[PDB]
Amino acid sequence: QLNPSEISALIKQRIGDLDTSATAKNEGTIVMVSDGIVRIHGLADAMYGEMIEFDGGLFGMALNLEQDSVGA
Amino acid sequence: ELLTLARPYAKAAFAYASEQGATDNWSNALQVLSAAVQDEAFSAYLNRPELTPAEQVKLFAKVLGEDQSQAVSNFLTLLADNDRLVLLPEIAAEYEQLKSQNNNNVDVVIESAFPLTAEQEQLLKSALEKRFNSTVTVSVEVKPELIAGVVIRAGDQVIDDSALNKLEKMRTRL
Amino acid sequence: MSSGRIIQIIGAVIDVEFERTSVPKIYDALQVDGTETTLEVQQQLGDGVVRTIAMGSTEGLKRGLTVTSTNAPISVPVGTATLGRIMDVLGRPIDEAGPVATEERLPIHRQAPSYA
Amino acid sequence: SSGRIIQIIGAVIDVEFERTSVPKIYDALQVDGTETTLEVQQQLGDGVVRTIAMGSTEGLKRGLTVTSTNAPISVPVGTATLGRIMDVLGRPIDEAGPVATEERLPIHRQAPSYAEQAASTDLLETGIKVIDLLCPFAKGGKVGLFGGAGVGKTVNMMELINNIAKAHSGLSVFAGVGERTREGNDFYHEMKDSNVLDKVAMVYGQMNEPPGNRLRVALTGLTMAEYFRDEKDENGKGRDVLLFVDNIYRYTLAGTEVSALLGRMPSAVGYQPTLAEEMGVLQERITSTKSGSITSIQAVYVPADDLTDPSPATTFAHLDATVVLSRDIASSGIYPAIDPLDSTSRQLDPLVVGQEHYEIARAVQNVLQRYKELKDIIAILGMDELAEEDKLVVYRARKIQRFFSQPFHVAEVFTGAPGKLVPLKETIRGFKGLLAGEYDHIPEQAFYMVGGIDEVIAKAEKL
Ligand SMILES: Nc1ncnc2c1ncn2[C@@H]1O[C@H](COP(=O)(O)OP(=O)(O)O)[C@@H](O)[C@H]1O
Ligand SMILES: [Mg+2]
Repeated sequence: QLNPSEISALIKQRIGDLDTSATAKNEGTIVMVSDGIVRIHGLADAMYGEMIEFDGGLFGMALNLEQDSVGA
Repeated sequence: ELLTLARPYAKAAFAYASEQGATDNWSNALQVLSAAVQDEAFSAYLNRPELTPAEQVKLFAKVLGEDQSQAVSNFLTLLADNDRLVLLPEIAAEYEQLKSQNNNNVDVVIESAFPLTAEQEQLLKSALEKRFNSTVTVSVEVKPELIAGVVIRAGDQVIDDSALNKLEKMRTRL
Repeated sequence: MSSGRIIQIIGAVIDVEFERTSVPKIYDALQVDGTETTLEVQQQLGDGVVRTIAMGSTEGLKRGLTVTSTNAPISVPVGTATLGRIMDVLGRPIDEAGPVATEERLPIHRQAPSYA
Repeated sequence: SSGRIIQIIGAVIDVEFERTSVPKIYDALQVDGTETTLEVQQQLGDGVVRTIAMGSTEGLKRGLTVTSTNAPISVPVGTATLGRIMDVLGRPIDEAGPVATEERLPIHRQAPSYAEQAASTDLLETGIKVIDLLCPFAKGGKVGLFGGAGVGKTVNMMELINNIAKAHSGLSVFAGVGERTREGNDFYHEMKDSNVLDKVAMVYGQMNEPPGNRLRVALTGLTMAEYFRDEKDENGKGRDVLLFVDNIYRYTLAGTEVSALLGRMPSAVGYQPTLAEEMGVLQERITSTKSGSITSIQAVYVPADDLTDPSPATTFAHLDATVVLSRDIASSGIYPAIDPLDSTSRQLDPLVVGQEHYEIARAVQNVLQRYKELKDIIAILGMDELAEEDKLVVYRARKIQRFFSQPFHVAEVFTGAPGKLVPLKETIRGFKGLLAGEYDHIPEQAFYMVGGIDEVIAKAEKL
């Protein structure tokens, strides 16, 4: 009944906005800012050491690709 | 580490449920919540950085449907503030263990080399009652990897009479 | 809203929690409602929390106290009216000779002149 | 089955597999889309392993599928690796084509047991005055060349190769561990200009590569040497094997860089807590056993000219003869810069080198020590406050210090003078005379950059 319970959850919560349309794999949201180092959330396709461009035209270098957050 | 951090929440939940006489409802709710948080898509939609704890509690209320109450809502709100929502499955496991212990019911698993019929299972159930519990929940499991014999697992206690005899004799040979 | 509340005090380091939409920039100056005390933002810890350094004594400050923001770094008075006066870091007269007579302010955190 | 990447922190990837098919501790994994190869280091549980990368980690996503090989890193061995340049994974990088062998051996292996420990003392004459007189070598023993940055470890090693390997009848292995690529190219072209390229096998994980390459590189270099040692040709005996390593310190340095990333508390200075063990595991495979003998030469870097640093201070216990270079001597113009008071060897005892040689060496060291002690008084006070014996000792000690200088066969590029090769008997005879006082009438400038004692007299007469 555990897998049927999971299916019941999938029914009660319909699709969840398609997870905000897969949350747009090439997207993020700044979480922490300190001393020129920031942490971004949700850059699923962030490749190690690539250029991340923010909203003002700046650029960043990804340093840590952790399980849930991307340092820069 | 995860099990250590789940002691107080599980103990408090069990104490409240036992004092309110609603242990079954909390057990069902906790299993549902553990299954929900185990899901990948739901967890991804839950850890969105825009959500306040109230939003997460409301989302849990929506997915849970009925069986919710002020008690479960308050419990989830308290969990969300400290960001301990991720460790719900350990809380559920601890709660189930405490409920089984309070009812004097222990779980056993009987693993054999051949499928068992009714009389052997009943005989073993009667034998294990000499551990002086309320009941045993025997979950039989066949293993062709073994050759013969039955191994019973009760918590951390195991009783072996199977092919492990061969390894025990091998060590004594060498 | 810009207003937020204090949630932690450790000596001279005070934390403030804003709602997640209105977290202020780094080096913004915050004013504590009901008292005279200016806090400077040092880093953003996420989830609407901001860690600040207090400019003055912190005794008598308690948690859950409303704090308002200025949306700009510390501003000081400039001009010819500042000649012959004594001022603290926040740009206030400590020579006991009345308020500074100028109107022009500037932020104290600005970029160094470029190469060109 | 196959797993996927969930973190990338510098050179330390980590993968999540199924609960059933987790790999072993030193298995090898291959990223599907690329050529990066991973080696498991830790096993974090819950179907997660933590590996390091044998290549560059630029442009790696999270979620790339990873497949396992269920076997450690395997390198080719045999005679097909002779005269070839190879990388960490044993892939040819000299563009001569693939290696023509089928043999394989894992690079992770236990040291030989204590039962199979054959230790011999058969002297080896290198033709260098200070090395022969003070710290003699032994065929089958481990040697080290301690020294700072730029005091001449590599030049001394290339000199010892010239005096031994060219006349050596037996194979060799050169393993560069984090060094200049220019030096590797120069060595390759020097061997190829001569005809002794068919007697060496080269492994180069150099100083421009990620720490994964520099870490597990010496292991391949001596994996080949182990096979060369433990080999028998029918109607033939075992082959004597040389082994030259360059800056074995870089092996531990590359382990320090990935220490914190593996989740360990730092040790005394900055080193990993497993420094001594991870040095011993490597150093215990270099010994020589009942079948075959491995003569080893190792240059060991010394950080910040500090012989107390944990890694050089840990390496001392693993060597038979320790040659310590000094920056002061090199800055004084004396080459080689070998310090005569820190160089030692287990082979310097009367029962091995004879009574006369031992007495000469001890007398030389005593004279140098007394001069080192007098050096402080003659600075504050004058040279004329001392007695006559002390002045005589000072003059003799300066002459001795000069006489240890020598023009190498490979150093004629820097200076221009041709090299010299001094037999042991000439060194002993010269130093006996110099201690007896026979040469008190020779100016000390005649003992500088010369061979045997006859060149000293000839140069004195020319002056
Ligand atoms: N035997 C020697 N006699 C005179 N000069 C030397 C001698 N060996 C090295 N030098 C010089 O001293 C330096 C030695 O550096 P090198 O042997 O190449 O490597 P390392 O950095 O390990 O000391 C070089 O500049 C070399 O020209
Ligand atoms: Mg060097």
